[PDB]
Amino acid sequence: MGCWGRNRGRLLCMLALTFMFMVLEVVVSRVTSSLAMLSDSFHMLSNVLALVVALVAERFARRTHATQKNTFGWIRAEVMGALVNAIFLTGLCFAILLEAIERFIEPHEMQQPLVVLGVGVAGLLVNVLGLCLFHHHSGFDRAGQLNMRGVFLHVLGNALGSVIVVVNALVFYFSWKGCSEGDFCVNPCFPDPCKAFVEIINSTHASVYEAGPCWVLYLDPTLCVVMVCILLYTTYPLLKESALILLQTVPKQIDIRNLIKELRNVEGVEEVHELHVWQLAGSRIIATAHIKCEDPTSYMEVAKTIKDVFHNHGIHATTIQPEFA
Amino acid sequence: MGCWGRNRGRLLCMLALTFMFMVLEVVVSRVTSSLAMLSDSFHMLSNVLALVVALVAERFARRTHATQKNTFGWIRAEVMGALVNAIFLTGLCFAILLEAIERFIEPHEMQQPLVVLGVGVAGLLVNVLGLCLFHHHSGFDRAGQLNMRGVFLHVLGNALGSVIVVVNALVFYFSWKGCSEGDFCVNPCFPDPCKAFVEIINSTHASVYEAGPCWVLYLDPTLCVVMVCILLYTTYPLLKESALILLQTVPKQIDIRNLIKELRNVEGVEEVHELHVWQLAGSRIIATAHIKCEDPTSYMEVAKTIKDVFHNHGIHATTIQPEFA
Repeated sequence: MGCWGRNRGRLLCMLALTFMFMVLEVVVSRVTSSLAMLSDSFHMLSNVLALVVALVAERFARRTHATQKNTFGWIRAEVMGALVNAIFLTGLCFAILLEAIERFIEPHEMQQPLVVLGVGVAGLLVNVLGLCLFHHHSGFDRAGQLNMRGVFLHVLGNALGSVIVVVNALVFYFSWKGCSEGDFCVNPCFPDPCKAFVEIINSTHASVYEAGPCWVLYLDPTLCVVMVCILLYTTYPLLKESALILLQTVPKQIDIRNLIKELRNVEGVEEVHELHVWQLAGSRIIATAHIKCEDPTSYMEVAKTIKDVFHNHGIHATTIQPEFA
Repeated sequence: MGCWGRNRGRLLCMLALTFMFMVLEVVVSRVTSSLAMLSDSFHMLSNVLALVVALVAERFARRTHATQKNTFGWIRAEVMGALVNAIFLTGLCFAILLEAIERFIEPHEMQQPLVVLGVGVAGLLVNVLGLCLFHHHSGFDRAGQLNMRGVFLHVLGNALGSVIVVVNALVFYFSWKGCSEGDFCVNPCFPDPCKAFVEIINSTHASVYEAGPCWVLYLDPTLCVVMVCILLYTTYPLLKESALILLQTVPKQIDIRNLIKELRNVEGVEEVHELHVWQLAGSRIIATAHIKCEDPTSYMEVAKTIKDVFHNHGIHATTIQPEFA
């Protein structure tokens, strides 16, 4: 109903900020005519696409009635709306790690500090508005909470790509001697493109710049490996929980060796075969079994006891087949 | 057992070719000392990662016995081994479309034809060895066939990234005048980095090269949009089939309105509620229901008729609950 809301507008104000800050990063990158922020104004186009996947899936997870197309309802839509955002992220912390290994073998000089720093700090205070509207991880059942942990990592992934930038734009502005047009800046780090044009005149004398320090150029790719080893540690408890539900694994709360034992202790029941337990979404566990009873008349209270021994483990969707003989 | 095999070695010879052709694209890109094939020898590192996902999933889909961790077996492992390869591909036909829109706003000249062409044609005859070992789409139930349609598109995705290269390396070698060191090549397409160094002497006379044609530089990014609109048409029938199984949709073969009608026509059965049908993997469909019968003694032949009316739609995993009264 607002920002302080109900999982619908709170994903929707944030698409109304990423879409406007991507405008503010294109307008600045045409007025100053620098074409190196067009490679960072497409950095927040992988954060508009990853807020539509969590917004389409939230529109379908409200149809829990028995459709003719799905007999359970679309309540497992928001379990794999969080499997997609944790595979679209792991295939994005792989394109960072390959782009930040090309900068090792040939470096790249940032040209305009105090304009990059005028957008890095001005973008760090948008992605520390995502990380504060996502309470239960904003320090002031698990069906939709599992979805908005997929778009918590697409905001933690971009409030760490605006601390690499701000710690980079300060090192260049406070320590880099640079190379203006002429007067002995040889760049003995970087391969100089104007190589066959400095041979005309050894100009005046020893006017040594030598581009200042050399270790500075390898600081934007050293930090894009410490950023990658943090997201591939934080996204692994999401890629395990919401992808063992879809494989229909027995939930962690439930042990099989104390259900098949307790079904055989009920009087009248001889044995139990073909027992299945899976988890639909969150705390809705569904269980079925076969039972070979003996008396075809007393199957009115013996079903009440078997319904109870599933009731004392928290599972309610029961179905049993009395194979009479 | 060999290449002509059993889904195990046939995925495994191809990882023993992509790993060796990535060696042949690094050795050439250090002897000629060109650092522009290191950006294409990491093009086949998204085709070693996408042949391990289909090889880990194939090792787990052979455990169809009832584990204590999964009561159904790991037979749905190779249904989402093909959901990952069709989301790792769609998040890779998105990084192409953003890298081939930076080349529109500033072009980029290829430097060495007849070495790129010596690797493009030499890599087109590796990815038309993937597209011929993948019969049922190599023109000379659906459980594992759904997996090796995920790594058919990671080979069709790289036998179309070696026809862009070979149609590009022929246009430069047959039509590009180039710009050698000196003698009036102004590049009136490309922003010339040696701009303040040509002002020394208007050298001899009108010796016009002007870098030859201008439309040639926009031919490697025109074709990486016709390549993207083909993979996002071919991968959509895979991303729909193997992601409506995991949401437990009623299969396309089965209509609900001719099962709940036919259960009520069986004598003795009064009505039917709580009917569920989903698909485990391939042609294994599982169905459960509740039935309010009337006679607690005649539940020995009425179950045989209800087992038949599910048998005449191809589904066999049945479980029914007679709610006697």
